[PDB]
Amino acid sequence: PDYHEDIHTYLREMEVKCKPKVGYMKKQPDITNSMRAILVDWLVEVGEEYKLQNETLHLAVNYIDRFLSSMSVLRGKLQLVGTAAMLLASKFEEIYPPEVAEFVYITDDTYTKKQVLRMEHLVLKVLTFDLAAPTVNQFLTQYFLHQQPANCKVESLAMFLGELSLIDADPYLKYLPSVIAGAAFHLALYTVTGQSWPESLIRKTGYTLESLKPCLMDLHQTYLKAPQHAQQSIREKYKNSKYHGVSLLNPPETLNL
Amino acid sequence: MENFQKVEKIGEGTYGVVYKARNKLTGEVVALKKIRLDTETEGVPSTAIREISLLKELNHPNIVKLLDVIHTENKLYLVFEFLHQDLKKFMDASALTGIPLPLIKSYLFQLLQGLAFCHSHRVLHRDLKPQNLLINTEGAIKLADFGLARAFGVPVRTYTHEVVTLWYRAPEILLGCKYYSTAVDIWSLGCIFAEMVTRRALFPGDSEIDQLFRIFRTLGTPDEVVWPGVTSMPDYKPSFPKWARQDFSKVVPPLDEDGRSLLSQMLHYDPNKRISAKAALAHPFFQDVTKPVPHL
Ligand SMILES: Nc1ncnc2c1ncn2[C@@H]1O[C@H](COP(=O)(O)OP(=O)(O)OP(=O)(O)O)[C@@H](O)[C@H]1O
Repeated sequence: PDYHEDIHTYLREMEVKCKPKVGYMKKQPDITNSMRAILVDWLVEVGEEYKLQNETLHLAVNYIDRFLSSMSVLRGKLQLVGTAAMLLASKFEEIYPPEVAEFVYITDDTYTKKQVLRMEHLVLKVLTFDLAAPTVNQFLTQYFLHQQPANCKVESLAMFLGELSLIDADPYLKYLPSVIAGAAFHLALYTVTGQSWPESLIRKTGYTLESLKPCLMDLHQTYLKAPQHAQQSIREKYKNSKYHGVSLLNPPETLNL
Repeated sequence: MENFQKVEKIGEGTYGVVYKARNKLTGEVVALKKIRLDTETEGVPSTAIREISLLKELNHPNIVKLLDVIHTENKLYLVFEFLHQDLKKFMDASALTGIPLPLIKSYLFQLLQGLAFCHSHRVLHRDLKPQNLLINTEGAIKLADFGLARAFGVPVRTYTHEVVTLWYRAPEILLGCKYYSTAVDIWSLGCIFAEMVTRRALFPGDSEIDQLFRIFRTLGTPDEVVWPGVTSMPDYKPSFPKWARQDFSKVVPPLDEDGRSLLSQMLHYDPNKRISAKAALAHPFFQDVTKPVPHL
């Protein structure tokens, strides 16, 4: 705990500033929630193939959603936006980002390198270089320090569920990363141990189980229907022993709230 | 770029030139940092992406102000407030007159305010050195060159090992720590503090091994009493010679008892016990702080 409270407060402020428009898909004449779901699931796969951090993935989705809040994109360009965003998230977050040619290779030659480089610059300009976005993963990492003791299954399961939220713009765009993180942690804890959103976190975030309830309601549903979602890369990712096989665990039938 | 008139070239880095320039319309004197884009190969340099985005979040009187980013198809120019010179140049120019203690103390108070702000907003600077700290005509000093900075997370994770300039490089990094956080920047400012005072580098090692030897020769070779976990660090060696710590009265003779106390907390081996920028601002050393204008 050196600057832990200063940092958290500042992240709470910054997440409101990097918030995408909740209603943007209905304003995109040519792209849908379902297309967006396909895009992110693919980025999840790029993220696994290139052994990229999880935060890079989360950063890229923020970037996509903010771009699509500001510009109409045709559906044959949806993937050019996602690739440039993954590329910029990589440069921002990774010690050893993939080089640009690898970003062109993953789109399997749908676009040229020049296209990918010009999109990168268009994306920077649209975000006015505001790249240091708070993510679900950033808030979860802080919350994990309020365990006693740290539980690996709880942590992997919390990450898994925060990551599922990335796929479905409906309904996750209406919640703030810190809120999805609170839902993810409580639900993950409750699923592994039977415990509930700790009093230390209520004191920290000022989020109670009731304020977390709408999100928690949604997220529980997502957890239940996960084996039957069209997009599956996150489940397949979280069966690896790297994540303690936590996507093979069974969601509770009730939460008791 | 038309509103700007180049006055002189004041610098050069890896991705382009630095200029003193003047706004022809407002009369404002600025620094232009020109960054070439790899338009056909790698795009916008990852160091410029971090530097711009981090510096835009960092609005504090002791951090260099980024005023604008001017895009073209083929270049970025970062417009910065103009600051007279760097601390390295100022120390050098002060070979025959010395630096007044009240000026040293004011500068350190300011660097620590700049630094607490960064850390408060989850940014590690990771390259603090006199060359990277900027002074004005009026007695202010500012953190600059955010080329190696990164946004951190709580708790930190594994970040780039090849980071800090050797003389300023913290012993946890030199011993190949998996993790470093805010403490690495306090180390560097500890080194800068003693160098303002003696006006020569505290620990000018020739290499990593030699860097450690120099630190140990002054501060005493660490053990498990002073630093729980040293002997189990990846690049720790049980064959290190066991040097006795010297008196700070001898390491930094001009320094009073307060200053010695502060330097000593900034240069603590155990990163966890090394003082925060936040806490350092409360140290008695700063009770009488003023803000002298330097002779320039
Ligand atoms: N805002 C400024 N005011 C005055 N001088 C500056 C300014 N910015 C840079 N300089 C000059 O340029 C030198 C270093 O600049 P800086 O470290 O920002 O660029 P760099 O070395 O190219 O690093 P990078 O490109 O990795 O950020 C200093 O020694 C200083 O003399």
